[PDB]
Amino acid sequence: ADEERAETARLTSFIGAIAIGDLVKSTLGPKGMDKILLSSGRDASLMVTNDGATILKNIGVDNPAAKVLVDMSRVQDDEVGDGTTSVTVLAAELLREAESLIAKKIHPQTIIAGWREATKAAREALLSSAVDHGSDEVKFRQDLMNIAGTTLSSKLLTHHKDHFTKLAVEAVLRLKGSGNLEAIHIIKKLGGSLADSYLDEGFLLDKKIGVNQPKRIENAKILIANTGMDTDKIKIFGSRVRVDSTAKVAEIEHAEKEKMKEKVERILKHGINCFINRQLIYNYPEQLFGAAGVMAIEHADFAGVERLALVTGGEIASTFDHPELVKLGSCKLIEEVMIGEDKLIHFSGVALGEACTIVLRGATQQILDEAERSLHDALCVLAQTVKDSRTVYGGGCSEMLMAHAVTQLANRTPGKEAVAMESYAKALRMLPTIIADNAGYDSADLVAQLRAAHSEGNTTAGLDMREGTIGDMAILGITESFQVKRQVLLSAAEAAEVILRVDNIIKA
Amino acid sequence: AALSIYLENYATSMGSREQLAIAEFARSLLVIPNTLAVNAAQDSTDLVAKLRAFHNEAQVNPERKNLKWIGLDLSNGKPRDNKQAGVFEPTIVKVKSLKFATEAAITILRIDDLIKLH
Amino acid sequence: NPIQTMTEVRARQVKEMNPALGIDCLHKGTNDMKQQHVIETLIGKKQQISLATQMVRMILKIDDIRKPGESEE
Amino acid sequence: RDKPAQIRFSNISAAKAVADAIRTSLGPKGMDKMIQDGKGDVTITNDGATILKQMQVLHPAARMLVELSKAQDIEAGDGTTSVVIIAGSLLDSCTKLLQKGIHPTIISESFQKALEKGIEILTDMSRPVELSDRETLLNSATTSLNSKVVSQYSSLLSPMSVNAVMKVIDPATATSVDLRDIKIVKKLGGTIDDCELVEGLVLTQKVSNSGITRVEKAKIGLIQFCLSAPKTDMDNQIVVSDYAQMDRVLREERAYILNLVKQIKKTGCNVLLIQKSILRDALSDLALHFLNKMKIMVIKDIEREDIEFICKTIGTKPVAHIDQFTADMLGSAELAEEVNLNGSGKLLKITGCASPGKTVTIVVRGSNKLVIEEAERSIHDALCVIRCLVKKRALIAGGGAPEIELALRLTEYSRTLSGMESYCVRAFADAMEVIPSTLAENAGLNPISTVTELRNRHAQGEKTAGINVRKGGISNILEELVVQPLLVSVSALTLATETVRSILKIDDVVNTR
Amino acid sequence: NTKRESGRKVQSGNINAAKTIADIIRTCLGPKSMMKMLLDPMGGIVMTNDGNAILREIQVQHPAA
Amino acid sequence: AGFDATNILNKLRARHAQGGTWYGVDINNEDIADNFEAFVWEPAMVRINALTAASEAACLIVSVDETIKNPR
Amino acid sequence: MEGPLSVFGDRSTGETIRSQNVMAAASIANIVKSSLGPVGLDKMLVDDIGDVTITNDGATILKLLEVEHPAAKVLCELADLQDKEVGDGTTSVVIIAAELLKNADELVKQKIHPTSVISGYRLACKEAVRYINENLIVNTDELGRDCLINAAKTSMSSKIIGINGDFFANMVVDAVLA
Repeated sequence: ADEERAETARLTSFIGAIAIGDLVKSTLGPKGMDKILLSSGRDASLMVTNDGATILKNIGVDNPAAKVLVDMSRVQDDEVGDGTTSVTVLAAELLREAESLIAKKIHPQTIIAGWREATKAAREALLSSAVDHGSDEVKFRQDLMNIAGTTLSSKLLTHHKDHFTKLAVEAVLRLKGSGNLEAIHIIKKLGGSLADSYLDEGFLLDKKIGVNQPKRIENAKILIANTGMDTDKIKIFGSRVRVDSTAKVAEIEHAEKEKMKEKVERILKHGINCFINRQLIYNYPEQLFGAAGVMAIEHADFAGVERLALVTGGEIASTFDHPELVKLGSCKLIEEVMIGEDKLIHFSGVALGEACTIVLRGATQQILDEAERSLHDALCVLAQTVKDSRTVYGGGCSEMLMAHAVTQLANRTPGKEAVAMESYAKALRMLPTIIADNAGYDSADLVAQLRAAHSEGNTTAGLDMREGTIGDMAILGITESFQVKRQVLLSAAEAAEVILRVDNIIKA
Repeated sequence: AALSIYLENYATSMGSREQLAIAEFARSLLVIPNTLAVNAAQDSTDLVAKLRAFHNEAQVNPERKNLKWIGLDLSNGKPRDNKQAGVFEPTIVKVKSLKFATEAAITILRIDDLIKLH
Repeated sequence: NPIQTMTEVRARQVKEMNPALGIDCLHKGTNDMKQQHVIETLIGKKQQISLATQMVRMILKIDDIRKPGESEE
Repeated sequence: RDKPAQIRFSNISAAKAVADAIRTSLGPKGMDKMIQDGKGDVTITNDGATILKQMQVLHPAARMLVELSKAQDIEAGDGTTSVVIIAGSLLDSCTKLLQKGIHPTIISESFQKALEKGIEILTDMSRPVELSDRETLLNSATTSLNSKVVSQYSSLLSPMSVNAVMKVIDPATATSVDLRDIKIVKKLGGTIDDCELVEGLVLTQKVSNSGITRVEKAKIGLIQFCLSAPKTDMDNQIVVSDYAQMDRVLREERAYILNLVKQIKKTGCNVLLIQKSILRDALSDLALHFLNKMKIMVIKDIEREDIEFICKTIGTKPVAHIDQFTADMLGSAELAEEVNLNGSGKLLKITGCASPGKTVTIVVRGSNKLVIEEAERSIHDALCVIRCLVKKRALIAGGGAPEIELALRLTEYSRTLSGMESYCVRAFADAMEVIPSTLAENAGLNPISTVTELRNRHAQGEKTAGINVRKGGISNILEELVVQPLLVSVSALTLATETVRSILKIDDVVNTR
Repeated sequence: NTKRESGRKVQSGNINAAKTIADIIRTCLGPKSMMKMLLDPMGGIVMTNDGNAILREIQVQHPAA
Repeated sequence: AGFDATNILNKLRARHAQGGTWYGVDINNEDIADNFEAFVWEPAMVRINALTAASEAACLIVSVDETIKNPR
Repeated sequence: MEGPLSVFGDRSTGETIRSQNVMAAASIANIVKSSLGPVGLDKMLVDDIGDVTITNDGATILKLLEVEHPAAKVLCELADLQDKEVGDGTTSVVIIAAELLKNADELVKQKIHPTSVISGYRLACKEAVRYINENLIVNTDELGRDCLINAAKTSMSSKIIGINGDFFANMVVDAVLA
């Protein structure tokens, strides 16, 4: 019943972007400050958020034009990594500029074209600066060490950044032709050190060996199945009914101990002590499995057989109806390792290929959660280095490389569109403004000076705002992938132009 | 009466900041014979007249002296110079009364961190 | 930026005492006082010390701040 | 916009206005608080440390002050009011620097150099101790308790604490004292003079049938399970809807349990700790009587903390059924002792048990429950003083004198910084001196005189001397013999540092959806 | 509770309560009796030569009544 | 001069319970002392005139609680 | 009421709440002033709406009262401590302390060390007890010009039944000995 006119719907599109762009521009760049999420709508809690997805999703936007911005920044963060942060600011920086065009009363279609061809102008200038550093093996080793130093940064880590750096660089170079995105597994558990992250030689399942079971199984022959139990096992064609009063409620809870014995008779005929199942057990079934001589290994998954499939040479399979439909497992040694605070069984053997298992140590859940996404951002981007070894100068040095050339193309090529092409390039230089205050440097002396400086010579010289100075982006190692910077432009350019074509919001 | 006086005489001998700790304490003793005098309709001004007129500076000694007196009868509210009356309460009931009356002003001080709660 | 400006010559006082090397105001980027040639009389600066503490002394001189309706009227 | 600047100013101003009346600590200063809630609860308070623990605030920057006292209690256990008043001193400095026009980001790494020089200078004035020496561990824990409430309990509860740590700690270079090692129990019966330090694990289990195994003939059992029996964990083969049918399942229930309780008596395991996993109040009340007839010290649905120590101290792991003849992952005991002082109290002592090198236990007794509580908090604070020395062996002055003694020195090092952070830290280095003045400030009339006087005398005293903390006046507080560990202060340095830095990390306040 | 009333105002308030009771009953005294008429709060007339039947049925004031 | 002003007075009274020679405060030596031995001098008659004049005005104003005016 | 009411717990944070409780304590103390001593005035105090009592015993009054201030509260607590000792002397401790808690905040503020005013209170308390032990100037009842008879006759003259108490003097002398 509400048809909102263009003059407010355009204004809603801008204030929808400004009210969210300022939220994360603290956390952008080397992030001299953060964003502190405050929980009062759901519970009484406090969150330190450099993750934009924690900023975007946990604070649900009520501006419908801002809803487009959250969604398109979400998919960018999912595939490439670090996409909620970079896309949303650059879209918000464009829409501050577009108000001055509407203040000058520019055709909105000119603004649609003006950022679009300038986006084409920027990516070519971004492509000209894209240079290979993963060429030779010693180069490809030192290529990924500096990039993982950059991608794991702009987040909150105590000592984690250098050890998640040198671990993942070892994982990429061993495959030589693809990245490891197929069967490596991020295991997070309670640890005592805020620095440790080690690669597994083998793979691990959650099994705290208890009552009387042995600690090491040798000469493994694994029966892989999906049939299991938690506490319930009724008869095949029979049943037991014990309810006619209020005293039967206690006796129907006592019958769950005798249900656990019927499933043990099934595994006992096999004579296979290496039986894994997807379902869990308690202290009450575990006294019954190990007493028969056949050990039940719970908390299994598809991921364990898939990790066993690539290195050893087997296959991953499921739907346990007959045992020839699920591909079985073979191992040399089954040992229980103690990682962090947690005891897990570990099927150790052949390793080091298309499949690994990454275990994380930290007693704080908040430290473990931020370390997941920070490692999740790089492994795709380090796989993008396998796709394109072209790196580009991180920290906004590549940002000024595009603002240098688009501004030149904003003058010559158009005849009316120059006011719309310049609002692109001025918003490009707003990205060093939001980081210069974070290091404390004057934003006005930053954005024009170095843009002309490294473009006319020594493009390696860029923004070293871990000092508040100008530094070299290949000597100080502050460089990232050409692919990650290429993808965040198109998502930022489109979503602004989508809600700019919005000139009628109607609320039914 | 002498405790209002000869503690303040004792207070000056202590010197510094702790003097008015004793002096305001000994000043607050004066209202007890005063308000009982108003209840006895004697009204507090002959009561501060006589008791200061007794207390000798050259003879700060009480012993049984004909040069200073400290007694006062309360049922008339007027000082009848007596030492056999049933209006003069012993040591034991008084020394403990000096404790808790001192302690009550200390009792309000025992706060740390004045706050609110939602 | 004056906030940057107080930082630099403060480090120069860690470097060198009794400075002939203070800030510039010609934006030449050469912060001196003997090569920027910004030099004044010592009597004049010393007079400015006497005059500034005179005024704070002057407004402290009586304890009277009462008026009949007419002390600034 | 004006909105991020005004909230950061208000986030400072709200928690600081809370922290303004928190400068009312250190003894008798001010007027009492009968606090009425929004629900109307009568809250009569006199202790500012528990006030910080109970502190209900809705403002989220002030909600970090709650965790600031929680982190101070878990790290040092000393000066929970002291970490707040120095964090209120942090909120003093951050206002005018923004009014100067300094970035809040620059003030964040301004806090680093205050912390880095601060832990350095306090190290320079501190002197370490030797963590195998009974004397140096004794002189500091009592001196802190002499500044605290008890003074006659300081003579007895402190050497019990010194012998407590030496069981738990290794020789001198070691960091192993946890509050999750020593359990402080409560025993009605006996008194504070009747308290006892027991070497091993003492659990606070309520054990029925006093008159039980009191001897070395004992093993201990932590069971994650219960005894399998008909109408306990097995089943009855008839139905019950009648009172006459009810008696027939009661007879076959208690008959098989009698076969169960003798086999545990056969084992020599006289202790069974049952977790909180109920079926019918998990192990039967008929079953506990026959265990008591076999003199077995049992309880059901015991708390989680009792389970954690018995797995930690001796190493007791869950086993199979006693009909399945338990796999001897139960702990080997050399004393199961039921304790009865004046016929009251239910307590288990396990003396001479296995240990991982730690975990001594105390028996805190008392004639009333309040008589328990007076020595309970007193020996617990006596543990936390030496625990600071275990984690960091060094001696500084007690009473807040090194807070100002750091401040006299740091301003000189603030001049050597010569940065923009030189002006920021110096603005806080002057803010640290306020602790004798502002604690005195919230009382009565004639206000202008005393405040700056309480801070001149330290600056007149020196970098080496200042005002006394127990009688006042300029003297060496070490010659006044008032000591505290370094970790009392340097933890309060770091904990206050991160939080007010995190206030600088706040912008554009949000609420969840 | 916490309540304190300053002296003269209560002793005078004792006078105003008692004297007004003493007004009509002095004229209700003896063979020169008047009658103290209470109108009922639910309607209805009551007059006697005894104010105790009048006062105990009606709202008695606190201070001296 | 900068003092706890009342606590100075408490100090000067002890030196009048023990001495009582010239004990006052110094503003120019910034402490407590004998002001004749601190040489702060002025003739005694103007004090005697001040003691009479301060007593005269004080008893006079309290003697008037009834003041008559004429606005015509 | 003075001070802010937006905050909870009736907190006024400073000189107003220090001016609040000196009003809250004195009004408690003013009740005992009317009822002080044997000449003290009897107060008719309503219990709920119809139940009344007539007292000049201050401890009995404070049993009736329900405190709503800490200045109301701690005066009831300290007076009951003397009440379980004897029950006498409970009147004196209430009236004096209202002036004392006016005087204490002004000076414990003024610390070189804050307990010196409190120790000055205790030194004043101990200065009393020493001279309390030095008192034989007034109040001997262990003897008199004749005996305990001289103590008891003036004690039975203090309790009036007319001019009598002469024959009644010998009863009090016998009573500790009978």
